[PDB]
Amino acid sequence: TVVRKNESLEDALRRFKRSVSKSGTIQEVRKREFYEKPSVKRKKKSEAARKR
Amino acid sequence: THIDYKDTELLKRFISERGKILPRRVTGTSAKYQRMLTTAIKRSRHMALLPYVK
Amino acid sequence: IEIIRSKEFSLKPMDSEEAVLQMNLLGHDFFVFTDRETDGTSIVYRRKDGKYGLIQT
Amino acid sequence: TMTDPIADMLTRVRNANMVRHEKLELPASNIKKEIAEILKSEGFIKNVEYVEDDKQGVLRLFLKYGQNDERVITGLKRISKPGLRVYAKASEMPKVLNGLGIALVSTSEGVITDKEARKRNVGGEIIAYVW
Amino acid sequence: AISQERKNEIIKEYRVHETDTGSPEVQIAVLTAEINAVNEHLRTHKKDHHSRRGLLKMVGRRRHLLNYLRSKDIQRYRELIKSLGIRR
Amino acid sequence: MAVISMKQLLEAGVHFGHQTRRWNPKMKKYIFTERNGIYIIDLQKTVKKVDEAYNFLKQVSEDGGQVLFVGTKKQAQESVKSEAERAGQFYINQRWLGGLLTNYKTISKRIKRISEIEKMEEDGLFEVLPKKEVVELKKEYDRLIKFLGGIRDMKSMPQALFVVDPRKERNAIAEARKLNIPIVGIVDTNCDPDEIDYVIPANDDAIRAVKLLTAKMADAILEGQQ
Amino acid sequence: EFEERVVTINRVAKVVKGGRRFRFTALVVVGDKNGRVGFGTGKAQEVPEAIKKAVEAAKKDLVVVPRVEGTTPHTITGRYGSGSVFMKPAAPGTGVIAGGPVRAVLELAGITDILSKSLGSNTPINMVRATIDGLQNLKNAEDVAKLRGKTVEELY
RNA sequence: GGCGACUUUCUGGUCUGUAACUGACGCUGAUGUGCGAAAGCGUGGGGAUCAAACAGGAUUAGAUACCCUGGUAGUCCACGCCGUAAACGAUGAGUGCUAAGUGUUAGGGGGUUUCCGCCCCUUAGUGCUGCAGCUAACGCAUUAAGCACUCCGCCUGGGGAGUA
Repeated sequence: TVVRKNESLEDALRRFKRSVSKSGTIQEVRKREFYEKPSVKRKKKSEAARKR
Repeated sequence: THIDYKDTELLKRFISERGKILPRRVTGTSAKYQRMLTTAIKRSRHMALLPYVK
Repeated sequence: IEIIRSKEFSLKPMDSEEAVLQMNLLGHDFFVFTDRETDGTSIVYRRKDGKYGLIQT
Repeated sequence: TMTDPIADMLTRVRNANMVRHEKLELPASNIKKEIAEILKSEGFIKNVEYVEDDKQGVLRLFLKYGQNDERVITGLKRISKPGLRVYAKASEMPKVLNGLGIALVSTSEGVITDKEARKRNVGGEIIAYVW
Repeated sequence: AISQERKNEIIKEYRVHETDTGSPEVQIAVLTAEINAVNEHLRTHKKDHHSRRGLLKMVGRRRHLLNYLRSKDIQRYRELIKSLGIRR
Repeated sequence: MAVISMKQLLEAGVHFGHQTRRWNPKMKKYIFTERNGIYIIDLQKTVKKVDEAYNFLKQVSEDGGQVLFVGTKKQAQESVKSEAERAGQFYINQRWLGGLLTNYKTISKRIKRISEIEKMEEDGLFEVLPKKEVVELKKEYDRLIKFLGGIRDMKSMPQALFVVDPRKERNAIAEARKLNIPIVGIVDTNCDPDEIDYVIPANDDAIRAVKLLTAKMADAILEGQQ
Repeated sequence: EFEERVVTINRVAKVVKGGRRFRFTALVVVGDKNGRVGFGTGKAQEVPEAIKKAVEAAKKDLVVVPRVEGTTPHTITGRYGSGSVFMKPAAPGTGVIAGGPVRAVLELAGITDILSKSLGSNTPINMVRATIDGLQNLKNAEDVAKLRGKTVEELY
């Protein structure tokens, strides 16, 4: 939702590519592509935390 | 101390650049501060002092 | 970006002669220690001269 | 709600013996004091000490060790126990470890060693084996 | 549970002498307040099962003190049944 | 006189130990206090140990025995070679070869080689060889005196062993206790004193803590000779 | 001088892609009929050389067996894992009664009169080591009084 | 078992500290009596997504599988049931005792002082390493599977069978 002006379009993309990667959009909808079981995400979050 | 849910300015440095919550991993607060914070950030979402998303 | 690789070391008390010995046993140009008699943090280093220099922090 | 006092005494002594400790303390009694008094007379511990506190005064034991870092008490077993009390007549009052170790026995004279119960010709509840 | 001004009130009648809270009949009376308070809560909330073993435990700690109180003086036990209504 | 005096013993810096969080609980007897994450070795008690370390090592050489000196920690490698030559004993600079006290019926097979391979090229049988076979006969020659350089003139088992660290040289100490060879060594924090019979509590990651402590134990056998 | 005695030879093969293996191992008991006994194993292929491999391996570990004469000093049970032997003293005219592997470790020290029974497991490696570990933990009457501080007549 | 928006009411338990008070009032617990994931069943509700059964299209060597479109019971609520799970830490409960190192959660007492941040000691949780000891071996190791004592449940070859 960030406005980028006074430049080209190939530099507003460089802002926007990291203003989406630092957001819960792409990692959120890839998670909800399919219903996971209510006790396998507690281990999926555990693997995504024990590795840090 | 105790976070009051009206004190917006100290409470909105903890909100994200879209309206999410910063974890205490990236902010650096303690444990009991973070969950005394989160019951005040979510009463302030309910009375429109802070958004849910921007 | 530039990535600076950190090498962690734990500060320990010793003679300056000991710091020279240990620094040579690694070939490191810098060795930082706490001085045995002065109690202060000291950095033995190899100068561009090739001679040793001693910094107290 | 520990249920056997002088077995809890007797495994404090075994666990201190295993880690080469030389000093431990007990919540004491009369029978705890006078079992610990009878090990120094037979010569397993060095010296037992005083009973001092307001409620259930403690006492310290001072285990004794060999000169080649060996231990004196090698094995220590409670035989009578709640649920199954064992009693012995003076005729079949048994020798521990072919007469080497002892068997402190509560008889009607106060507790006495293995040796001191046959020539006294009294039996009673046989408390433990010390070897 | 019950408030402290409700709790400090009920330890005045069954007190044996001043500053003797923790006496058996002064901590059975405060249980019978707590028994009657929670099963009135539990009467209108019939599905609250986690609060029920809080009730059923302090029923057990009241019974173990009534059985204790008979073993050393029976005439004090008869007075407490008449003072606050219990069966048995 | 008899012991190291108190001034030059702590001037070498043997009162330093290793770090707290890096501690062995069996070394509680030989530690004075903790000062800012480091341990302080009991200086009065290690004097009561280094004299006992001086007493037997006096009379080991009185029998004419051979005391083995080993040192492999990188800041104490060549502080034990120069003290073994002054003592006339046998040193180890490089790593433990893995059996030089236990499988030494195959190590003395190669101490026989180092008594032979240098004889092999001082005389003839050297011009007829190919120039690259000259290399591997010499590439064998230095690698013998790398590891077995201090065991050059040693042809029998030792009767005592002197280690600078039981941690890094744990392969040697395990061979010592199977042969019933008596053992003396410099220990500190992160060292087990149980396998060492004759304990010297001193610092281990300093040169003067080695060199002003390994020299007198090297000196301890010389006046046991005469 | 030592007295050799075998317990059993074993015929062991490890499976290879080509031809399988021909390792014949054997454990022996070595003693002197005076209070000093050791055991050991030896792996080779030449069978009389496989014996003498185990004999010299027994030579590095000899345990001193204390003894009141013609018997053992007191009553013990040895333990090593699952093997467990029993050891009661006997009269000096009973004869040593023991099983297969535990007789060889009892004859090679001079006892010749004790009660015994190998409880627990059965494999000859374990019960010969659960007997040495039993005979490791025997105590004379004279050396206990050194530790305990009394004399030999004060213990009785 | 399980419990994840927020607020209020009603209510249960644990932990820490102080020592005022009661003075063994304790522990375990057969029979008994109550809770007990999901899927089920009953009487009604409600029905958004999802989805057994079912229908159709592709794949394949072949299908009733996998994949795709659609879809009913169910999933959800209220009241009664059912009482079973790899209900698992495959480890009953209680109380003692026995190297240490290290994260973290809820306190307490200190020591500086921090301009609210550390350091040391102690209590109760919760993890990861690791001696002694134990184990058949993996491994366990102050949250024992170590050393003890009490009580309860239970096993004693594999199928037949958790079946008549």
